Amino acid sequence: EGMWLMQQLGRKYAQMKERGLKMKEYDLYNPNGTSLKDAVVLFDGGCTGEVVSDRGLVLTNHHCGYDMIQAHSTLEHNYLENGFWAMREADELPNKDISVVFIDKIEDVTDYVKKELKAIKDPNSMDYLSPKYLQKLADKKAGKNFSAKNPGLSVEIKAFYGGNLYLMFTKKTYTDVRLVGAPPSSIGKFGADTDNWIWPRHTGDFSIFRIYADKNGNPAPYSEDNVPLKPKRFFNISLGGVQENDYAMIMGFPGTTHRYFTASEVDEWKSIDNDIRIRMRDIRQGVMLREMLADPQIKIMYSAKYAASQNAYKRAIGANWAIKTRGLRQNKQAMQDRLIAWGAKQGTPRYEEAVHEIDATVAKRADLRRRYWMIEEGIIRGIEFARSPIPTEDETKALQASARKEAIDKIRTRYSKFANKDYSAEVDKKVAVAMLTEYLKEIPYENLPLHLRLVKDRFAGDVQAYVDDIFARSVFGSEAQFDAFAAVPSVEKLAEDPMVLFASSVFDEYRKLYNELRPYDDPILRAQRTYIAGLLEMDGDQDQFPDANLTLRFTYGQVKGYSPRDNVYYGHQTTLDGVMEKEDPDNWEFVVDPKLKAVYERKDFGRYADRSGRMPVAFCATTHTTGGNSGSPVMNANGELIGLNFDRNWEGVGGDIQYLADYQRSIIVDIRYVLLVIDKVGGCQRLLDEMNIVP
Amino acid sequence: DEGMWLMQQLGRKYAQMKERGLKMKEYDLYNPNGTSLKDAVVLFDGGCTGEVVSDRGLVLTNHHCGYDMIQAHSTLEHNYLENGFWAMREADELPNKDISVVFIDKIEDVTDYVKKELKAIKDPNSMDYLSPKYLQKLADKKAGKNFSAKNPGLSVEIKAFYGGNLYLMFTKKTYTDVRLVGAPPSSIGKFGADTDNWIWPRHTGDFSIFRIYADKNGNPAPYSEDNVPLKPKRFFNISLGGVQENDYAMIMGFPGTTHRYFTASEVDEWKSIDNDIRIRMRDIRQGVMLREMLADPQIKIMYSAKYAASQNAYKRAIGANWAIKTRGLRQNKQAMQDRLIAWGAKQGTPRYEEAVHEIDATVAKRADLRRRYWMIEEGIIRGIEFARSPIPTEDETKALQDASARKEAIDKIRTRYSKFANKDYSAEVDKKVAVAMLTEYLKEIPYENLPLHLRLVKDRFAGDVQAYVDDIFARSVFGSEAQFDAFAAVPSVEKLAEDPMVLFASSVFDEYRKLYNELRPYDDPILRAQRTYIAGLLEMDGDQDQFPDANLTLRFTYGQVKGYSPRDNVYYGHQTTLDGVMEKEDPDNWEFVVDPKLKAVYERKDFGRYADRSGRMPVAFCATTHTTGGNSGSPVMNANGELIGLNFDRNWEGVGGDIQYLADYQRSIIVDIRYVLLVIDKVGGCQRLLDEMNIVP
Ligand SMILES: CC1(S(=O)(=O)N2CCC=C(F)C2)CC1
Ligand SMILES: CC1(S(=O)(=O)N2CCC=C(F)C2)CC1
Ligand SMILES: [Cl-]
Ligand SMILES: [Cl-]
Ligand SMILES: [Cl-]
Repeated sequence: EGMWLMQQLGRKYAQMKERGLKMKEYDLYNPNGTSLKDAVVLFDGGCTGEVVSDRGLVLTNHHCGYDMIQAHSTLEHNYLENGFWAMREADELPNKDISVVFIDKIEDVTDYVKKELKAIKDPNSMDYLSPKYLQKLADKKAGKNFSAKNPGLSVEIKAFYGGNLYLMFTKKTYTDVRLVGAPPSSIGKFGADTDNWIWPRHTGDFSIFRIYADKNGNPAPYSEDNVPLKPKRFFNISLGGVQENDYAMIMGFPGTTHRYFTASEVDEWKSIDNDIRIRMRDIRQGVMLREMLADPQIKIMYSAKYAASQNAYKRAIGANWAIKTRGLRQNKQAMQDRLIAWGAKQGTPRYEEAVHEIDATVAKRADLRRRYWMIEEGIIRGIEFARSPIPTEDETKALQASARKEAIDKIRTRYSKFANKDYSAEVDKKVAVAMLTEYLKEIPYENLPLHLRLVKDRFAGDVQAYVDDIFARSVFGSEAQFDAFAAVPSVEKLAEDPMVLFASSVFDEYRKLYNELRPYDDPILRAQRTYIAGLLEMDGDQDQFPDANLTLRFTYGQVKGYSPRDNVYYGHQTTLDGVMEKEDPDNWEFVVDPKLKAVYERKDFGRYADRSGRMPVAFCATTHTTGGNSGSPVMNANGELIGLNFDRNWEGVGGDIQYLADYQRSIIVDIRYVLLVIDKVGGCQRLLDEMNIVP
Repeated sequence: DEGMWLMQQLGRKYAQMKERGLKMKEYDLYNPNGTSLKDAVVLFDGGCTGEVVSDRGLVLTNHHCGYDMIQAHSTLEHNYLENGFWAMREADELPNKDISVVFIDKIEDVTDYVKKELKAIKDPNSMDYLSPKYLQKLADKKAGKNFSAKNPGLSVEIKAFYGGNLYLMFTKKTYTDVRLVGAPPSSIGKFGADTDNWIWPRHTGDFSIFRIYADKNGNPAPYSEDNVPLKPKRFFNISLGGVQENDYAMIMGFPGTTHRYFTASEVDEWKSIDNDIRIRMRDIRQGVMLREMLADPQIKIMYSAKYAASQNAYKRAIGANWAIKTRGLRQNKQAMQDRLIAWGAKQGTPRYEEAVHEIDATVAKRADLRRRYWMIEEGIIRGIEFARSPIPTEDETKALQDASARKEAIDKIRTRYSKFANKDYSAEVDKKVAVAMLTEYLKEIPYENLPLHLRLVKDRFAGDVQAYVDDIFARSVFGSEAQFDAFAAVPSVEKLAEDPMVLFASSVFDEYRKLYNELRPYDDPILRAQRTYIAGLLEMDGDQDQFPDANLTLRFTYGQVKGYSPRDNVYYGHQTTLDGVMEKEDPDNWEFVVDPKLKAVYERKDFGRYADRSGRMPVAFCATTHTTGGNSGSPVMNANGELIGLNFDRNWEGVGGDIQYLADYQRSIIVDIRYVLLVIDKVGGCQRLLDEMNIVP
């Protein structure tokens, strides 16, 4: 059920041992010595990775190394669709703007931070959560010249439990991380968008990198003279596999959770955040689908935007299903009622007062938050011409010297980015007409962005006429209209431009709403400090984990399937047979790599097939993961790598508020399938040879 | 494979059924010379199956089986289709016009009789051995002089089995006063609606209740206010013990058609002509309908039923093609014929290999014609609504070219025009469907093979299908109401003879009939060769593990209550529960609305004796029994012959089961009798129905 601090391993070890953990406590996490924790990395600031060899070889997800695979892909060498397999270390490709972070040391600095905070004076100061304040405290504790005296190292203090616990992290950052291997996109992204958040899953979501360092193993930026890093710890790869009920554990960097949400925050998340996103994205996607189906060129241009909009749309449907069916609201209400009853018995009213504060803040910001999500989903992300060019003060105070020509070239560059190869003005007019019709129905005249008042005032409520007029009269309505403006540019024309007035107007309202809503975050945050303090003083930091905050956590559970609906069971493991079942050569998402199809046909599975002779692909577990856990190592009872976490099922997206024991599963790619692809698809024996594989 | 057996075959199957869990005595299930459970099975309304469940002629069948009767008694005041119907006294049970219930009184093997009569051969190619007229003349000869008058209510029928190698005479008792007694609301009776059609897991309460009425002596009689409920020879006991995984289950019913003795060439043809054309043309048709229904809520109202009707056989063809592709249907037919050919060679009898060769040669020879037939049938005859636009008859045309019969001909044409262009017909949607359907048709069928009017696309319109379709509506008398009324005011035969829509409709129907008439002669050689082929198969392996094709006659099937794995890592269990209904609830979707009385029963856990050991309320179960169309409403029996459910469907992974049964995929979808009795009790409040049934603990 939790994403536990490394400090909490001692207090959990007995339960983990009872659940099947066989390895020694300090072999997994040692606060003053080398442990498995030392083989886990924060890959590129978002994902998780793991060192799997004495030469700094790193495994992470395909979707984690995707941008690096794309940056090295050309028409001649398409590594994104064909995969990449460096046959020698010298062929491994460097990547600009990449990093891996090791968590060298972690220390509890709560009493230190709390004593330093006593000098605040203002009781409403948000410095207790300030990265700038906490960094000044971190520097004070580590030393004046710490990073110079210890090169490659850095320190960081973070708040936990709403400001009730502080930890200082000593981090080692490496920035020369080279691409080593990757399967074709047909394996690394088999499900593509259709199987996103879906279990059963048949995706071989992996990519291989290598950490490079100076001659002494110290961090260094890219240099042709850099040598592979020899790390203090790396994972052994297990080929024993997984069985139903086997103990499994994960270490990674989960980003965010909302485990201490009040019932009023769950109602708000449902009725504002989720309902608006679901409603507006359904209108948007519905118009895009009609147009993509009727024009193959519109399908080419809008496919990525349609898919990108569907991602959080699906997430919201999954989250709303949990709120409706799993009693998320009720369990938060039972949590706060229990604390309020305990606080009454103790004579301490501050907990009930803190919950009341959160409820009152949520109730007070309701109309503003609704208006914010309405403009964000409806216009800011719903209508493409909302992001059309807005002339800067420097650009207008240049049009009215040959600085007119420089201003027009800056505006033209922005206009070409807006109206690009994938932009259709006709599709955008249709999307805007349906999105604005819904927006104008939900937001009243007095609350409208100033230009949208023209729908009622100038166009007699004709949204189609208003949108037609924007394009017919705007200098950004067509290339010919822009070139006619660029030939005779007047600031007066730009000041009255219907598209510029629309774009400026909707961005004014969006910022006015954001700035009005920001002050409401602080009272909730301060009240959460008292609320979480109350929950911990009552039931303890034992069965209630601190919210995820992009810091190193461990989670444990078992390899186990689940029943999604009545009379249906999804088992714990997928096989290569499921990939072949899903094959569709006329659907880009489900095309099967010919080399992999041949391996399956010839049953050339080597030492990677299971006891039944079937080739495993992926498995699922009752571990508690969220975003940030992509690429996380999955370990055996002995701490051996059995897979890489790459997703979680949709029935568990509400797991960031309330973990769902009977539905929530981590979707992991089986390490045996990883090695099978490296071996039989990539032919990269050198990678297999440098890993320590156990029978 | 795992058959639909003749009642005659129960004797030689009994030992296997007993070993599979059957506990009842052989003759208690079927006895040719006495009362048996077979006597409680009926052919409900000529298509479905039913079963007598009380000593007062109460009958259970499916909701989709009694649907037309429930609809005929429904008005905007007493809507029985939407709210259900529960007659609180026998006098309140509603009579139904044109309904029937057929009992199978006796069944007799008349093979030697028919085969001896057939020896009086005028031609060895005579198809009389399969002729309903010929076999009826033989049936009447055996039964006697005016049998129907001497034995009222009774009738006799001879049917061919095993391709003409076995004949059975059936003595049938027909009752035509069958009254509606009870029915759940449509929200239960068709819970899945079209979404869950052919789907397992399934949560549908597919049942309806009727009653057989007869004269004072229990003899068949048409509706009369003086008719009294039938006291039957035999009725089923209802079991409340339920079902468990692996339990023995059996069904009796009237499966309609199977193709178990198809050659590999017939499976290839079924796939590449029948199924591929139906899939291709229906996808074009449905695609255009969907775009129009989504853009106009009034077009959704008008085209919803046509869209759903087209999707039905479309989905079935997708499921059938999946089995051909994944379950080795072709290969198993090839292995069947290769094995017979090898055995025939060893015996010195070449007639079996010659018979298979005949079938293959006929299939290869009719390929282009059959492709052209399915192309015009799926593409135009079904695909385009103005293909069924009015065509003036020879006598209608004649009446227009000097009497008061001109106004009679115009009123007949107007009546047909109003039926074509009705409240659900949109000329704009039809022009769009026709433009896409004809574009595909013209791409597949060459100029020399086109219906004569479709040649105008190339000749007169320079290949512009949109212009050709636009011209048909712009110039036709049936293109709009105003165009028709202008014709009706000044009707000339010359105008009708040149009408572009009339010429299109006539032209496509000419080609459709020319193709049908050319293809008909090819059925006979295949049929005659199948007589030799099935004779060989039976002489080689026996009528023991190869059942005769279904032909709308009484059959039994047995298996077990068992689920299956549809795909990797997914298991569908053997039983659905009331929780699955509540999980599927969607108040803003007519298909998944949950009846308020039922939702509260679930909330209250008011399940009585109808819940399982764990306290869960069962809804439906599935079994490895071999069923097909005609088996809707079939009784499902226990090891003891007690009613445990009613068959109402089969899963799509098993639609290829009519050619080859699929042990690991094919399941009969049955509504649990405990859920039937729960709905009668807690939703209908009809205690009198529960009281007249014999329910066992
Ligand atoms: C809309 C759904 S989905 O498309 O299955 N979806 C999958 C991806 C993520 C989710 F959260 C949900 C039925 C719930
Ligand atoms: C995509 C499919 S289907 O075509 O909707 N299916 C529906 C039920 C009847 C069938 F025969 C097939 C599931 C296979
Ligand atoms: Cl290291
Ligand atoms: Cl012979
Ligand atoms: Cl099978």
